[PDB]
Amino acid sequence: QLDPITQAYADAISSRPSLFAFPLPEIRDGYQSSTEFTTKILSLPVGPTGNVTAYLYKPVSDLLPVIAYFHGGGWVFGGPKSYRGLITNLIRESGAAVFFVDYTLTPKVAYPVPNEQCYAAVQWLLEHGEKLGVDPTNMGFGGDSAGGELSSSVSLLSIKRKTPLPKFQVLIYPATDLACESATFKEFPNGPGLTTDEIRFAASLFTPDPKSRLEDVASPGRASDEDLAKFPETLIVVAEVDPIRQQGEDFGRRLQKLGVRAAIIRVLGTIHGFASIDVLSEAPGAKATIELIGYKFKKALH
Amino acid sequence: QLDPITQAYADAISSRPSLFAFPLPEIRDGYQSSTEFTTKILSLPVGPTGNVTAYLYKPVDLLPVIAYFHGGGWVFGGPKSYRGLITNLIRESGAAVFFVDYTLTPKVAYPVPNEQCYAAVQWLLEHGEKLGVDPTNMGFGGDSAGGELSSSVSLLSIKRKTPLPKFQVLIYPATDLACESATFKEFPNGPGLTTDEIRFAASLFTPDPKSRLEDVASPGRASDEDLAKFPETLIVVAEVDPIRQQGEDFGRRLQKLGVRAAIIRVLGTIHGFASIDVLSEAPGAKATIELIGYKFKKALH
Ligand SMILES: COCCOCCOCCOc1ccc(C(C)(C)CC(C)(C)C)cc1
Repeated sequence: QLDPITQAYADAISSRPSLFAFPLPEIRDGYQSSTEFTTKILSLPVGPTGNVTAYLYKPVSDLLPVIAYFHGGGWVFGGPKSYRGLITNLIRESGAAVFFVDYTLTPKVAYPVPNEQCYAAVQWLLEHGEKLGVDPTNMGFGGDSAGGELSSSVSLLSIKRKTPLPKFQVLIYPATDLACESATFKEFPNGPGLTTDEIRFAASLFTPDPKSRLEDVASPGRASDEDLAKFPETLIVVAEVDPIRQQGEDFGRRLQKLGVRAAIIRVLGTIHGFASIDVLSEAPGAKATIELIGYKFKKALH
Repeated sequence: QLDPITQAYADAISSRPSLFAFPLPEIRDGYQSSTEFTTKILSLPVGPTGNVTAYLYKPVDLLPVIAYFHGGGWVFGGPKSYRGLITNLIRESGAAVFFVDYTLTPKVAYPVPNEQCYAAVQWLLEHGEKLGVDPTNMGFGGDSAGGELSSSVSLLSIKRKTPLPKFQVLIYPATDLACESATFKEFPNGPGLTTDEIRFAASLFTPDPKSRLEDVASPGRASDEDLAKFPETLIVVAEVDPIRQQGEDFGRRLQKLGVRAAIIRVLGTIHGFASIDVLSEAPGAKATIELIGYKFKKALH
């Protein structure tokens, strides 16, 4: 069922204790190990905590299109280092700038603070982007896993507050419903790459109050028909062997029914994380869909 | 379950009788109704009938070239009905397309279309350079019945030790003409392609069920040793499609045998989405059509 490269990776980490457990490391972001880009480090004096860290990445040589990217890692891990591979791929394929939001990780904060940090950073980009050489009117959203929850959350908050939506949104195996368990939870309870236990752990740090999980801002899969019908055109990519697979597909079908242009693609033989884990990302299906994502940002953002 | 555009297409034709029935339409290929590429009509003195017609399309040193084998149940299709997909492929891939206009059933039957396609490829390999294309940078593409033909030509290349393409794309392919698979039961008349249409096509192409067991007819049933030598392959499949299982199983089989094989399922769409003009503009269809072209572009150099 799994392709050899993905199977080899799964075998190599079956031996590893899960990192989603106490005590948490104090380093939450690190490198996993040809396209060049510039980096501007931004401390934005905005949002619930008074600061949001953002990195603006631009390809080398009028206004560049820009992808606001919200990284995954279960709201506990990740940052510019661990996502360097995906950011590079996005920049190589899309030709766009990447606005990478380095929001505060759990449990230093909890829902809805990372959501509002991401939302506030986007509002800043909208106002000041032109001065950094990007075109805020040509904006994409991207997010993977927990970042997919954040991407769709920020979209929903934009709809609620009547602030600009991106032209195009990509959700990669997104978490869309933190409250309910879906069919694939049962099908792949610890099926490699992501286990039901890791999911519960991440959800307990990000939304310690289970009642929070029912809110549409936490779980955009539970948003109203009226709000979701206003979503930007969206591409959803899911891994086949993945407890969280059902959430993305159901969310996409829901967008389709409501008249949003939404494409949904299932990649066979791969697992959660294939877009950001270097080893997984070189397998045929993963590699193909990663360049599709970048290619589709290139086509949508002009 | 289907996206609005695809659902509307399915509804608009739900009252129409299947075209896979007698009497057959007298036109077997027509426009669904070029300035982006040139067209050269080639009469190749090859194959069991002594002729194979091929169209060489070139976009605006040597061009990469995609040998394309069209679908239509072996009974229908040709350059006219595939004008939209070919146009898309050329735009997105930037490659030339060698479109094999093989003889349709039942004027001929298996294995003549297979052998026509194989022989047209051998001609391209020998003469491509003088046509301004690079035979060492070749792709295979095929949809549905054409996916049977594409994987059949690959299998024949291996058996006969002739050059393989660098990259192969199978779009909702038929890979096994002998067996009914799980999705036959799940979508027996699920729109776009029905189980009756499947058995109808097979009755003209392979009237003798024993032919269907042959690996050349059904590459999904080829030996491990042959399949392990397949070129790098991307398989794209529609979700609501009786034949969905065949493409997915074939890909899993290539993956296990150590061939680099990607398999992608497009949700909310049906058989034929890559060549039917209306279906091809829906989000999922459109994305995967550009994916296909885009990956030919990246693979062919
Ligand atoms: C009159 O002009 C019509 C020609 O265009 C129709 C064909 O193009 C769309 C593809 O439709 C099909 C439908 C069925 C099939 C077959 C029957 C080959 C599927 C199979 C082998 C799984 C039975 C192939 C293509």
